[PDB]
Amino acid sequence: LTLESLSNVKANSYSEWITQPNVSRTIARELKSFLLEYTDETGRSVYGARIRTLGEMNSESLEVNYRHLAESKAILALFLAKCPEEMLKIFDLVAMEATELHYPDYARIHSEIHVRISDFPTIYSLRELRESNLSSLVRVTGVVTRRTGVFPQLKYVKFNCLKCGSILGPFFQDSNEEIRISFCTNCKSKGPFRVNGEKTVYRNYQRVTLQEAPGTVPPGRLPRHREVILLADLVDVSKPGEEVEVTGIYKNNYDGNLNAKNGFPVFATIIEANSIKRRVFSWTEEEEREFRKISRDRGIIDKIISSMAPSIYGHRDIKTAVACSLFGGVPKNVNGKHSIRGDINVLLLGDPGTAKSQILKYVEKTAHRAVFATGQGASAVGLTASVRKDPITKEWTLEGGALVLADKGVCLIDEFDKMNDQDRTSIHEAMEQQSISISKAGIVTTLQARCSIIAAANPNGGRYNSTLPLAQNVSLTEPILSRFDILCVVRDLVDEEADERLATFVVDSHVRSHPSPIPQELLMKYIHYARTKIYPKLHQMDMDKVSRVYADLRRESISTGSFPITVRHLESILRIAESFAKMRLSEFVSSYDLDRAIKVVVDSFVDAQKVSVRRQLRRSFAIY
Amino acid sequence: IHESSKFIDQQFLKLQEIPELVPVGEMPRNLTMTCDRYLTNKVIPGTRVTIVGIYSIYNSSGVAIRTPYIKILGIQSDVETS
Amino acid sequence: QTERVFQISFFNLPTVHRIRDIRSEKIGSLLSISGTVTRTSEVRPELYKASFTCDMCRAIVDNVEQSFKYTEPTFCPNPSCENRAFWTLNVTRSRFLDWQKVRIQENANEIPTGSMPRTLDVILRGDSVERAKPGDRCKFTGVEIVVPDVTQLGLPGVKPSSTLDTRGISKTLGVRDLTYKISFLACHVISIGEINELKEMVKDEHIYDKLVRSIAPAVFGHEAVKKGILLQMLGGVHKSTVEGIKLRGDINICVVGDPSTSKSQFLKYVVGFAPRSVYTSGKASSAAGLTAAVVRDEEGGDYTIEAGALMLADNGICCIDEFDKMDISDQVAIHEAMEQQTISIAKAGIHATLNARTSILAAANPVGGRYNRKLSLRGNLNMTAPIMSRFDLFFVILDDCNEKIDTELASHIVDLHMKRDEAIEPPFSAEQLRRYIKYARTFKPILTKEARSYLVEKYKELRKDDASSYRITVRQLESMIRLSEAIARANCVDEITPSFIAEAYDLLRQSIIRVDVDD
Amino acid sequence: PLRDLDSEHVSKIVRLSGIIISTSVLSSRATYLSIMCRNCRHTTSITI
Ligand SMILES: Nc1ncnc2c1ncn2[C@@H]1O[C@H](COP(=O)(O)OP(=O)(O)OP(=O)(O)O)[C@@H](O)[C@H]1O
Ligand SMILES: [Mg+2]
Ligand SMILES: [Zn+2]
Ligand SMILES: [Zn+2]
Ligand SMILES: [Zn+2]
Repeated sequence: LTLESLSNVKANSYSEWITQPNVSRTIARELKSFLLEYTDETGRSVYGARIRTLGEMNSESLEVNYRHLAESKAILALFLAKCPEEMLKIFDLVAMEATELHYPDYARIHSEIHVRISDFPTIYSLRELRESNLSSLVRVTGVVTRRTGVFPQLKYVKFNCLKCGSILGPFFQDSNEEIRISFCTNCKSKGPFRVNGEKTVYRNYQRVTLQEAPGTVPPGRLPRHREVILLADLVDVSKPGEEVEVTGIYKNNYDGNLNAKNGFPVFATIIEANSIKRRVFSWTEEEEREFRKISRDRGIIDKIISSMAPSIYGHRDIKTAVACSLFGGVPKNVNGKHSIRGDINVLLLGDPGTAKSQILKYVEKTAHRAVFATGQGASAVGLTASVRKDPITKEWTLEGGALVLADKGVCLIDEFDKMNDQDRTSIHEAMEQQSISISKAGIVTTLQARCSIIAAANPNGGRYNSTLPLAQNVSLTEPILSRFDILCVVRDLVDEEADERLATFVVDSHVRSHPSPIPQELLMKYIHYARTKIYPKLHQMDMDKVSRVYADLRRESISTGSFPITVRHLESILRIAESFAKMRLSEFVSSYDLDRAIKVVVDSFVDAQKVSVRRQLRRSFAIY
Repeated sequence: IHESSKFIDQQFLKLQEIPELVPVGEMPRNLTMTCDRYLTNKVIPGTRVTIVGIYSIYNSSGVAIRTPYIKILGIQSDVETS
Repeated sequence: QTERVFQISFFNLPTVHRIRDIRSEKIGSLLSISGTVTRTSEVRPELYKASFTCDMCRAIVDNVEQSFKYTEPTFCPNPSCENRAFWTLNVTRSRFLDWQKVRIQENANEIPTGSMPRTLDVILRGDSVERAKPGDRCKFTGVEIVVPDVTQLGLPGVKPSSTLDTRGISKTLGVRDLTYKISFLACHVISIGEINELKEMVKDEHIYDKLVRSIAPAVFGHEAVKKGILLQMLGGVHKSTVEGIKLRGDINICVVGDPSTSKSQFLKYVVGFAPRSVYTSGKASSAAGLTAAVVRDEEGGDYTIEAGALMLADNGICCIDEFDKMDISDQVAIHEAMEQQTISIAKAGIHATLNARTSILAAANPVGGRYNRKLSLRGNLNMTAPIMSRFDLFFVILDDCNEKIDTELASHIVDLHMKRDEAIEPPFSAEQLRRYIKYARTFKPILTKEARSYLVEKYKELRKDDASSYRITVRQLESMIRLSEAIARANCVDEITPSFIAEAYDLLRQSIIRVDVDD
Repeated sequence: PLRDLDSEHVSKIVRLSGIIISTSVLSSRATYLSIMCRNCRHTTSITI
């Protein structure tokens, strides 16, 4: 037949038209012509180059564009819309033959090529679907709410004859109903027959639940949902919580026995998938020499310190601390008998309305391994380890808190002052020993909790009391406070000039939202490379200065009658110097980095003190 | 005739992925393992282990779905809690 | 090429029947009923005319009428085959319809003395599906049908039974139970309960004062609360930034008074006026009745969500009386609805995110019965800090002893009892006021360059005056902007002027009160 | 890793690491069985 001949159907329906041998041969030949005769604007072989990159990675799936097939040959597009199931087998055999025609012996490295249609005009919401859409090609949006594991499905099945012990050859599984045999060719029997698990070849299977995105739902109504089945290379692509675009076929579950089941005869529906798309920190040798180049510009430190929370006004000290705790340091083991941690903890104590949660939000978008938990609220993760039951699989699971789940990363605790006793015990253990212990339901174990803590809290009453020390404004205890390196105090001092700029910035935000800076994308990757390969050094020519600095700050602290100074302050000094040095991708901690570090600790100590002590110290420590 | 027959021991275990390198906000996945004879009572829950085995299936919604499991062939423990 | 299914629809009957008056002598007739809708299911296909294949021979029998059940053919058409029981279904070449199920409840005013509400299941077909939302008052016209009911096996009385007659059969056990319940199948669904006047309203340059004086006419005085309720019914603007940060545009109000004050009449006025509003009380409400609940379908294969107070007030006002008797568990859900506009459900293996874009009207009693003027606002209330921070306006009602006010108040109270409803004479009626509010909500104001610099100085005036019972933060600046867009919607214009900023600032400053100190 | 298991590794040897959370009770399975027929009294054996 010819192409304009096919567009006069001479059968009861499309399905019976497509299955006739003469029309199948025609469409197979015309698909070969489409594969090997396309040309872009310039004329490049759009599918030729795709079929040669098929060879290199050796993939088993091919991408086709509906726009091109509508451009060339329209009856094929109509049949693809109406009866895709029959079309896709024919189209997949054509692709496999064409690939072999350009890569010989690829039928061994892979035995079947899958076609996935990329673009398609009509896009539906889950609530619009009706019974006129059954057995048709559809494209939908939604959000992924649940996910199952990977189960194997039968592809090439071998049977045993339990009288003459023979293995009957490959039989194909259609993904509709289970296949059963009835005749043994060697002994001529219809006896018992069982599937040979060892000689069978299987396929990947997974199921997902799609929900209407909350934003689009018209007022007053509720979101609808549907189920999606993914086969082979599509398993484990979209993790729960993301928005996806699905191209597939709309089908009925042939439930079971329609007998019994008294009541109206209703049926259930599913979607069988063809393509999924979404609607990183790995780097390359192109960007490595750009890293090194930016590292040679004097003053990379102040660029980084102004590339942090790029939408909160002022608060330079907290941004410096954020950078320090977002780069890190070097963990240490002295001959397997002494450990000094590497991460630097940061506490925020501030009055209501100073944008602490905004910085905590930024840290989570900027970091690799960051987790969020709340003290007094509703969060998807707690702080205590436990053994609970899985609602879906009905299994017992071991779950750790955010502290365990955020190993070698950062943990973000919001509303740090409203914890119950259990959460406080967990936090203390994690910060002190850096490992979580559990003895529940026969499980005795210790887990690793090498994590960085950033926390936010509100004083007692609601406002800061400058006439008393830090320990008497907040409900936390000295054991916990002493385990933090840097303490930041945000004070709502009524100053006339500052309000001008604060209100200006805030009003500009609303006005603009009506219906130095390094780019964030490069900073994200620079942070990972630096923390992966940069372990700066401490050559001891520079020991004389710090000995005498510590001596002076110890002699002054006891004289003034305030907090004691212990060696944890010097350890913090060195650990922060490591971070300032690592900022410059450096090779030997400089004295400039040490001097920059000294300010942070001295300022923290001076600013966390009573008014009288603070006036004494702010004059005594003027040189550092 | 039971007094004239001989028997052996069989056990079931569940292995879980390290609770640390898990996707954020998803339940950890586990697998079911079977062992017998001279491999029983060699471990206790809470231990981190290395297992060598065969990946197989058994029959227990969907047109044709099977459940995976591992046949144990070796056990090695990182270090035990004394 | 198949034939098109035709549906007939009757409506406008003489009488409408109550749910508690349906009898069994009207079975299979046409009637119209009323009720309130609570639960809806998703649309699923229904078997209408099926194709079967014979199992002895292979013949095709098409277009078998199902009639509410899964009917099979009772005789092979071939004059030779004698098959009457063995058939198989071709699901590929069968014709389906669209099917949905709706649950209805009796209206509040139609319940007898001392009894609880009744329910009824409504079936929809074809093009009538998806016309009823949860929390609606609808009228249904349809047919009264009966469906099998196996729950009646256990009730007292004689339950009818069926058997086959053995008198007449030549010889040389199939008892079926006749238990049914009354259901309803609908063909028409309707939801129940000019520019000259609107353009006349827009012109009058005392419209704001008339609108204020038209709210809660039965209550005497208290103009500040009347203004606040109007601004809450009108609304602000919803904005989104580049970084995906969402700027909120709903106004939340709390009225504080002791059991003596007339603070519940304001709430009862709003629940009678506004389109989508719900009234709930502190100790007669559970958490599931506020957020949501999940139930399973009898049909099998799916689940359904049932709406709560917060979901039934989406784009509306939720009224809560006795806010101080709320639990921390409920308050953590209310806070989630206030910061986010979502409700999260995770129970029985179901995950779902739902929309709650609602405003909160709340009445709270002082902590110790009476209000202590020597304490701050925080000292007198019993709320969690996160909840208190996100409320825009706090209105405190205090009592004063003045003779002329007492004379006026007593006159008003006695007048209402003597003269029934001929004691109000409000400027506008309810039907008039709804139309104006609907028109006003469709304007989207913007700020002007004078407004920016006026706002900056007003914020610096507030902050310098605060250095009281409630301190000033940036949250107050954002509340100021929201109230400004609310007043601009009240005036029905499209740009904010510095005059409206003055009203917003005055309203906010007046809502604040001074702490009394001894000596 | 435990999440890197697919259809390829079926009837093949893999190496895996993890943590143990469950251990059941020991069950009894036969290795040598001796049987008899309740009607005629024929005897035989089975080896597993
Ligand atoms: N310095 C600032 N710069 C910019 N925006 C700010 C600043 N301080 C506060 N804001 C803004 O004011 C609001 C404060 O809300 P936010 O929850 O972040 O404050 P918070 O101090 O974390 O809250 P609370 O302590 O009361 O729980 C946000 O819109 C925030 O962006
Ligand atoms: Mg906060
Ligand atoms: Zn055989
Ligand atoms: Zn027949
Ligand atoms: Zn025998």
